[PDB]
Amino acid sequence: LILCHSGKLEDKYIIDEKLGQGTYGCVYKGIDKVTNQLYAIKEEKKDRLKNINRFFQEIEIMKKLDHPNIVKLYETYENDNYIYLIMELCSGRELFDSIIENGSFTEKNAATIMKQIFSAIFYLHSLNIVHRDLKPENFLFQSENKDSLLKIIDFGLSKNLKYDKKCDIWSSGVIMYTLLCGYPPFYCFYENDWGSISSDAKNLITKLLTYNPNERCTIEEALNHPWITQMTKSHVELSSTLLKNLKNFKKENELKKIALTIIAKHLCDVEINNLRNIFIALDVDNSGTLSSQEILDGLKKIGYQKIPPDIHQVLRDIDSNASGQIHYTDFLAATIDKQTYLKKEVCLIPFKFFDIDGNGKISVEELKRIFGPLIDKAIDSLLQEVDLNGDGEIDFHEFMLMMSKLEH
Ligand SMILES: [Ca+2]
Ligand SMILES: [Ca+2]
Ligand SMILES: [Ca+2]
Repeated sequence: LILCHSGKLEDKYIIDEKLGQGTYGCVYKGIDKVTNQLYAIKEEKKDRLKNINRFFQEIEIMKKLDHPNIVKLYETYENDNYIYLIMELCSGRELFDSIIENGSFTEKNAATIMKQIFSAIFYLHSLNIVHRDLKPENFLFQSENKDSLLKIIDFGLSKNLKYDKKCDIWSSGVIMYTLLCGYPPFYCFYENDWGSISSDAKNLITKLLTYNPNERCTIEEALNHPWITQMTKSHVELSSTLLKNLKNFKKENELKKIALTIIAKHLCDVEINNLRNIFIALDVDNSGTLSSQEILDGLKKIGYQKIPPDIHQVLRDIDSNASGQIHYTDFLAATIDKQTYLKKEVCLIPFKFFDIDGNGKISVEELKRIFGPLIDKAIDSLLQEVDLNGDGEIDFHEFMLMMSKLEH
């Protein structure tokens, strides 16, 4: 769902502010002229080929990622001198900012952070991706709120395909050590600030910072370490419409399904952070994806005894999909409620994405790009149901009606 454009960036976005300076170019705050959504825009100067090759390597990696702790990539632009990434806008709050102010984290609060970092590494490694550059500067809190999740915001040195995995593990140990005592390691040495920190924490740090890569613990081992399990131990409460929406998602038309996915991608950390929190609570192996078993066990834990046949059908649909699991954004798309999304300002977001040339109408050529043969069948069915004009295209009024109709 991540398209590349060749037009002028500034035709779609207002550049509202410069946010900072990266190694390969600046980052700006951008505002979509039509939807008024805010993004971070990462500018990468195509000055040298070694760098240019990194830029596209990063783009190909980021297209694969969908995780609560990983920054979203929405689209890209490219001209002669630059490549631009249109990305999720986070806060400017760095991981160690509170240490500058208040000192070292408590172990409970440090564990909350480490669980998120470990989960992201696990997710990446499970995709056969190594980050290779997990320095503290590559993280940002998604918002200024104290409840904010942490996000990895840069994948410039990441590689799709180990000694590399062990380096990611090592990097996480450096961060953990710093969170707990307020200074970096080697500038495992437990001294005046460590006299009060738990033996569980020391043991984990010891496993993460093992000098010989081959004796270093795996990401699975870190996640299952007593320090993580004990300190972050907490019960899950479904929303009132969650299961209804979940079982209904599959029967929606293909355009509405994509629209909900785009909407979910924009609201995940605010309007629907309830659903995000439910996803995370259900994902007990912290893999960033849900198996049918996680959902079943989760429901049983909640109090459901005899699972209704229509929920069993959802479970089987998950088992039998592309992989046997449901991704983070797909779960959000399937659970989000019309009370949240059925608003012109929200629905305009996916409409503007579909309406590539900004015509005000979605054409067949645009749908052909959107739907990745029998794809022509789907487009035909779509237009038969949605094009109440007969003009062969979908305008915003027709789109809003499609989003609001109850009949499958
Ligand atoms: Ca999982
Ligand atoms: Ca158009
Ligand atoms: Ca029409």
